[PDB]
Amino acid sequence: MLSRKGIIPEEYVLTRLAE
Amino acid sequence: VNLLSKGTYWWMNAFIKTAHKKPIDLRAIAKLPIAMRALTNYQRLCVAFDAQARKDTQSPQGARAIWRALCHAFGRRLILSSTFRILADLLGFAGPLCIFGIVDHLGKEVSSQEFLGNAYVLAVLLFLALLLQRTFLQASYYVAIETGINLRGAIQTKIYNKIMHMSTSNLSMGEMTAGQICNLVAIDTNQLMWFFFLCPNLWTMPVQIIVGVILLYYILGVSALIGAAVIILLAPVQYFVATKLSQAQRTTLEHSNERLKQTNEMLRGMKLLKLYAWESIFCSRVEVTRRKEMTSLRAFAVYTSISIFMNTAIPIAAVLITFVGHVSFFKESDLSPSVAFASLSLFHILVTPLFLLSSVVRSTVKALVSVQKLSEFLSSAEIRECVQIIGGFFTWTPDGIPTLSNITIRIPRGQLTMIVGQVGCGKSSLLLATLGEMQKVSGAVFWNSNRSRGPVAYASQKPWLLNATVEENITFESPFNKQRYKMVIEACSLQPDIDILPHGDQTQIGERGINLSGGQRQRISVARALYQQTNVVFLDDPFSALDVHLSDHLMQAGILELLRDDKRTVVLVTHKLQYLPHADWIIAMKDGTIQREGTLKDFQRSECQLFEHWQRAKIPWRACTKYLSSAGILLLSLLVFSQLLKHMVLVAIDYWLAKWTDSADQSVYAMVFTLLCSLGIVLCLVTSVTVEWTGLKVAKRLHRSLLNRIILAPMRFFETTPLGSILNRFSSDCNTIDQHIPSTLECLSRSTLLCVSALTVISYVTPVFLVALLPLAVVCYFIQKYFRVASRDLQQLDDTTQLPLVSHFAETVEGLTTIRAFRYEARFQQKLLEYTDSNNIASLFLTAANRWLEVCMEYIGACVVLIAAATSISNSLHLVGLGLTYALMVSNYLNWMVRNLADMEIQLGAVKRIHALLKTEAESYEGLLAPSLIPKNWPDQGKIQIQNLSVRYDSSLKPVLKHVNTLISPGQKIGICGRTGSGKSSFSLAFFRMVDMFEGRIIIDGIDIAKLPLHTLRSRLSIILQDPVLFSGTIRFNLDPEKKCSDSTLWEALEIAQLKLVVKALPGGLDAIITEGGENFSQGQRQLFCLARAFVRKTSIFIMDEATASIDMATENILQKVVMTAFADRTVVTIAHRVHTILSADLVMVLKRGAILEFDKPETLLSQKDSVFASFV
Ligand SMILES: CCOc1cc(CC(=O)N[C@@H](CC(C)C)c2ccccc2N2CCCCC2)ccc1C(=O)O
Ligand SMILES: Nc1ncnc2c1ncn2[C@@H]1O[C@H](COP(=O)(O)OP(=O)(O)OP(=O)(O)O)[C@@H](O)[C@H]1O
Repeated sequence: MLSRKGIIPEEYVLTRLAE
Repeated sequence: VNLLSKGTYWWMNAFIKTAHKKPIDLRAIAKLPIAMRALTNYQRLCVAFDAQARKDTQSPQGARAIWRALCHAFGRRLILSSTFRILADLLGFAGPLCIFGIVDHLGKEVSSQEFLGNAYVLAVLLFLALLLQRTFLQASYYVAIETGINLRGAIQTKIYNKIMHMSTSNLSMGEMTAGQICNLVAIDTNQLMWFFFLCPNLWTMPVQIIVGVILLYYILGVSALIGAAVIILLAPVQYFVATKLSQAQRTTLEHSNERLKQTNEMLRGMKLLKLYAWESIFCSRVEVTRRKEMTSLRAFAVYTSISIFMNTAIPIAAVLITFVGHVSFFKESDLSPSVAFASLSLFHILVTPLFLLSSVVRSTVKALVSVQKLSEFLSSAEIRECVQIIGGFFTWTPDGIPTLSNITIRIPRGQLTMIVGQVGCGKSSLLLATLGEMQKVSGAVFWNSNRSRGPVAYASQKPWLLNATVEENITFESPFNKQRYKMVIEACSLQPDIDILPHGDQTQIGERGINLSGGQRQRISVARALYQQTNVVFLDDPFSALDVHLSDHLMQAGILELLRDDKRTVVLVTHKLQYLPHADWIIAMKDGTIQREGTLKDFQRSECQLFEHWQRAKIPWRACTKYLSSAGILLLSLLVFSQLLKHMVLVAIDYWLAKWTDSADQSVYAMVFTLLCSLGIVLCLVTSVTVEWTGLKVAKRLHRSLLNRIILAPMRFFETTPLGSILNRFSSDCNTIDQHIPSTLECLSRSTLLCVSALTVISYVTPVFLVALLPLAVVCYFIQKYFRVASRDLQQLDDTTQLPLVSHFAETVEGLTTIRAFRYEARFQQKLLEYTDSNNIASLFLTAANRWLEVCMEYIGACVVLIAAATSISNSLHLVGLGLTYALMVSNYLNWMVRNLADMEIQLGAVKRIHALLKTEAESYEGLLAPSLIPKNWPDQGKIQIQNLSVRYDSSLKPVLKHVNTLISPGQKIGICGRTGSGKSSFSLAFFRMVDMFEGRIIIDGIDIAKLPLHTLRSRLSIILQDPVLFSGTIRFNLDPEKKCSDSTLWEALEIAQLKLVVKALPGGLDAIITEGGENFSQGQRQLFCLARAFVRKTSIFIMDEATASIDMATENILQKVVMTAFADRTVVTIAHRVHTILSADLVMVLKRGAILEFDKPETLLSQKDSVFASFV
């Protein structure tokens, strides 16, 4: 994986409702 | 789809050509087959645990038992992705072997051994073996994903099927909340899904090391053993940096999470902060949190400028160790070009597995943890295995200690029963146990109404509102009948809620939406039970929670008529005993046990009655606004020049490597390869550091600008733009432009610049490659164009699908007992299986579009293999191995150039969102006077005169006030109230220069209020709004953060309102931490804060607003405190919602419909005069 979108993800993030 | 086209994903081509013209809705990517369902894989997983629990005498579903169950259910598809992975890798090995053959039969000039003695023939059997490396690799990529995605499907179900059986005790539900179990579904399940994405790699990568050792040894020798040792002894220090990164990344996440709570307090309470001139204080409170978050993201950047560095530098040092050791230590079979340009490809292959092996073993550890977390969850407490209770011993402790015993409750059909008792008498507990949610130690609860149970309506005491429309929260997945709904809306007074809402019946209510008032939240929950037409209604204190008093009367008058007409039995526990001996067949319990049961007259005859008597656009403008504006030339040019110079060294390291192998000037061959590879290694460090450094210097000066130009915005913007819009672009886009862009920026700027470099190597090796590359590049352009357009759409359709799934795993857990009470399990079960299958069908087509790109782009790259081989040989009979070892890489550069390009494009769009916020600014602070000499030491005269001020918000056609004239002299404490929808709230806010008085003049204390700086105005005139919330912090700091007056003054100000007893007898005192929302002081404390701000500012004027709903005794206490506030100030122009507190005034202005209707200079003539008395009565 020369490009890094690798499997080391921080899964948890919070995003409120759009608009 | 057949095997001829399933391996190349030919069916995508009709899906991506339509996705370019139209967009992708869920109706476009819609159908989901039988094998890839959540239910089908869940049925397979139940079979696995059943066949284990038949086979296993040892019972429980421990972590050993889950892995045996997953293997027996998903082995037959994991073997087909490890078999294809072993063959994709082994056929991949043939590629290096072919390079060795090509260059041997080039230079210096049984029939099958001579068939592979060629270079024309050997290129074709190189080309027609790379088509099998590149098709088997994808087939095993996809099968791993398809099997992995299925585990997402059948574990989220098998998690959710226990949420349908979890016990809501204070032991179990008290320990693990919804936040714990949501991160099991969100965080944990993904890292068990990702283990099955990487499950063949821990099988395959050990083969790669073994063959990689063996073939490199056969190609070059015992020097290959020394070289491949240096990679495998730098793989554990690849692991240490990847461990320390995730350690620091957790720190950064748990630090900015605390920042986002502080930012939520600033955005949600920007109204009261802007009016009290307290936007700058909370700004510098979040900026210091950003300082500490920036030093945490710096450590993230340091440990991620090594990960890039170790990935590149460690192989190059290993390769140089191999050859220089094969030259300095012993050169027996020196570097002929067939040997050297072939073992570069053997290392260029083993660059990738060994430094991805560190991150596989990482994701095996996380899988071991995840089945530890899931098995410790999946052995929680099961629930169990008209209403007449005989013995009734029932506990919340799963062994012993009944909270309700000797409960002999009888409730036959055709009934209406109140339940009253002490606060803590086992009353709410009796209803939940009656519904079947607590463990019957003895007795039984029986049933026969219209083993065998009954669907029962339920209202929780802490009310629960699903995130939906208010109508849809009321309807609650039941057929809409607008006559029943109409009766409910009027009865609970939902008309003022709908009108005050931004949308009404379409308003997003509950959690993740409008955090309504607690009584308003209670009214929504109460109405659902009445609407639902369930055969029995159990209301757990609606009247004791009933905020609106006349509606509380009306609730009982509607609930009597509804119960009597429907003949739906109703048990309504409350300890408001107004109806309690009238017509309720009451059941009073005391101290956990039933005390008396019988008719109402029996309780009149038991002498306890007396007690009751008492969309297609790239964004180069946002990318130009990102880099050139934020970073500055002094490190933009260094990053842009170090990228090119690192990437000219990578051709210069290879170009000179070619020109030494021809000779196979020996110590000059060594002294330029060492002095090129070392500077090549050195430039790797100073480009990996400069990428991540520029990320930190753009993340800072974006967020600092974003905060300090949204705390410079008018409050009319905060009411016009939603606070979810500002906060999402705040929180999520700052995470992308900190944690996700610069790594992608470095990876794209490495990959695509190397991609052009690799196609430069080919085009100079065969200098009529320009003819060869012009048609093939066009096809590469078109696949690029139709992939970005496609996989942006499926990208957001992935992400905007995950959130309604995890919000369902919140709303199931919080309002759990409602769902089990309606006997309603299987209708929130099926909403999951639509939410689950909407996430998998938008993740499968994301990965099938990913595989379509890779199959198609590699076939473009394999054409580069054959054409670079064929045209170079026919040239070199008239630097060919080095050209041919680059053609293998090009098949795996064109992939990741496109893959990063799409991802960078998606990430770049998070910078345009922030710059759209940074163009919204108004509400100037200019004082057009002599700005320090014309205002004196304090404007506190109290002479607020209005001269025909015409004020509005809409700025287009709709004024609120017109022609108003009012001159409250110093001391004229003139509480002005008017018509209830006309102008009253507007009058209070506009006085603080926060609305557009489009004409006239409004002088205050001899100075024009329009010609003063907003900071000066807003500080020097206090207020108290309707029902505000509290900022979390120290108590003196909450009362006055920038005080600098005195501490004795703060005590005098706090005591002068109320709550000095609770302030003194708090466990903190003057530095007491306000516990995250003001859940422990008062609503009076806001008046205390207003009193402290008024006294500390040394003003006389004050504009005071209404009060929503509280203890009227506390409000009379507040009114008396306002009189006490008057008996310091003597000037106040205070509006009021209910006029009966406003009847003690000194002059009164009555406003009707949006004009001045009356101006009564006494407040007693108002009772005589008809228009004012009509508003008074
Ligand atoms: C949703 C995950 O979808 C995938 C899942 C896989 C399976 C797989 O081994 N993955 C990891 C490897 C780990 C060790 C980093 C990976 C992830 C991202 C990019 C490339 C890679 N490597 C693949 C192995 C060889 C070098 C690069 C492949 C590709 C994809 C994909 O659609 O991008
Ligand atoms: N899951 C649980 N586990 C253990 N104890 C519980 C649980 N749920 C409630 N309780 C306790 O049992 C009591 C049940 O209600 P209570 O006896 O207070 O009747 P109530 O006063 O009408 O209800 P409330 O006071 O909650 O309005 C609560 O006081 C609470 O302390």
